[PDB]
Amino acid sequence: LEKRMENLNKKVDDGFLDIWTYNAELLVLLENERTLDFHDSNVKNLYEKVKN
Amino acid sequence: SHNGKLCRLKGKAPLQLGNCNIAGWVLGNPECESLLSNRSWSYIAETPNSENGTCFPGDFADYEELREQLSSVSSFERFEIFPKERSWPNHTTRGVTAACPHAMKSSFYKNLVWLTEANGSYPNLSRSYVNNQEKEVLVLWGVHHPSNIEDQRTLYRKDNAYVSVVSSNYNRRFTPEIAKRPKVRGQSGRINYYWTLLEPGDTIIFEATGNLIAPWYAFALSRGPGSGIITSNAPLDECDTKCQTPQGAINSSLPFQNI
Amino acid sequence: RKDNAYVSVVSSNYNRRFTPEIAKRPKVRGQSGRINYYWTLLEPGDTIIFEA
Ligand SMILES: *[C@@H]1O[C@H](CO)[C@@H](O[C@@H]2O[C@H](CO)[C@@H](O[C@@H]3O[C@H](CO[C@H]4O[C@H](CO[C@H]5O[C@H](CO)[C@@H](O)[C@H](O)[C@@H]5O)[C@@H](O)[C@H](O)[C@@H]4O)[C@@H](O)[C@H](O[C@H]4O[C@H](CO)[C@@H](O)[C@H](O)[C@@H]4O)[C@@H]3O)[C@H](O)[C@H]2NC(C)=O)[C@H](O)[C@H]1NC(C)=O
Ligand SMILES: *[C@@H]1O[C@H](CO)[C@@H](O[C@@H]2O[C@H](CO)[C@@H](O)[C@H](O)[C@H]2NC(C)=O)[C@H](O)[C@H]1NC(C)=O
Ligand SMILES: *[C@@H]1O[C@H](CO)[C@@H](O)[C@H](O)[C@H]1NC(C)=O
Repeated sequence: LEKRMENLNKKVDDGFLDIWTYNAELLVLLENERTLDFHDSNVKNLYEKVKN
Repeated sequence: SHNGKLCRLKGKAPLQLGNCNIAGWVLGNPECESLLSNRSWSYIAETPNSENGTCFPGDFADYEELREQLSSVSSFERFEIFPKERSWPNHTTRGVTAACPHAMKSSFYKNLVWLTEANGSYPNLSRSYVNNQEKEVLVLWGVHHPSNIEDQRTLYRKDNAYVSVVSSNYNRRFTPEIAKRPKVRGQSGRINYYWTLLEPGDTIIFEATGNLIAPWYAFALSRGPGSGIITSNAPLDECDTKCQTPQGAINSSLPFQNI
Repeated sequence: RKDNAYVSVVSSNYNRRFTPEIAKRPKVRGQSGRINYYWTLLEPGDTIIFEA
């Protein structure tokens, strides 16, 4: 006789974990792109330093 | 953008309550007589303000838990748990009230039986039902709380009566409480409605010496993966969408909505 | 040895009256009778009173 509580606790536990899963995955892919562009900029600024 | 109209889901018509509540559907309200047939649905469509619920006044115990249990129910089989003629040889089952008028005459619930006296005596009651439907069975009853001791002695022939309803997972004893009450729908008495969900292979036992509104028809409930209760004022037409809101239906593959 | 019995369990934060309910019941583990189990958590320096 506490099904509204069981569904609410299930909603909280399956909403927080989905939000933090999305946050971790989104942070991983965004800083993967930032790393892959950061390395290209470090090679290009080295080439520009030797050119200058 | 939506249709603006209520739709069937995947070729399955919704259970439209119309003027009914969840309570008036399960109790078998005489205005809610179209819903009392063996059927399946995709969702339950209900009006935001519907008045045909419990016609006799009283407290529906754990109504919102019954709504949460019935949100995941896809179909029922309405079967006579206790027959009105066979199971009651020593009580007068022909009990109607003025709180539930059906075509301008007095009637009572189509799922419940108001037991009264027979030949000036109310005998002891012990009726057992064993679940052989292999599903969850919604058992529904009521306990009558009169307004004065004169109506209690008139109806049930004793001052002190009780109702005992014991399952394996249910154990509750009920005591009528005679008191002076405000009139709701012309009645100063109350029928308090209770419910339990029988397990497959479980036994319900109904014991009473008075004030029992016994079960007549029970609901053998079938669960489903996708179902719910939608509160909408939208009219239902012929429609075969896959997404359904209260405000209409959606036919697109777009990932988001703001309806 | 009596028709009407009671159990009264009173603490500072607990107050409940228990009445036995004799009824015809389904048999679970070979018994038609029930023992209803209750519990409470005493505070430090608190008094529990059992009356029956
Ligand atoms: C303050 O409140 C308290 C409680 O809240 C009040 O206490 C109550 O007072 C009333 C009124 O006096 C009492 O009712 C009486 O009960 C008597 C004993 O009952 C026994 O006999 C019954 C006989 O049954 C038959 O008669 C009744 C009508 O009386 C019919 O309904 C029935 O169908 C039968 O035909 C048994 O049924 C019962 O089980 C008991 O064994 C009655 O004898 C008494 O009847 C007298 O009065 C009638 C008119 O009302 C008259 O017709 C009769 O002939 C007879 O003279 C009456 O019903 C409550 O019992 C009592 N309750 C408690 C718990 O004590 C209190 O009065 C109130 N005080 C004030 C100042 O308001
Ligand atoms: C609605 O469903 C119930 C099932 O619970 C039907 O009751 C069965 O009816 C058949 C006869 O067609 C009997 O053989 C079964 O024993 C009944 N089962 C019970 C009472 O549990 C009921 O007839 C259906 N009503 C309809 C189709 O109008
Ligand atoms: C159903 O609702 C209508 C309108 O609110 C009302 O007039 C009627 O008495 C109701 N019927 C029952 C049985 O409650």
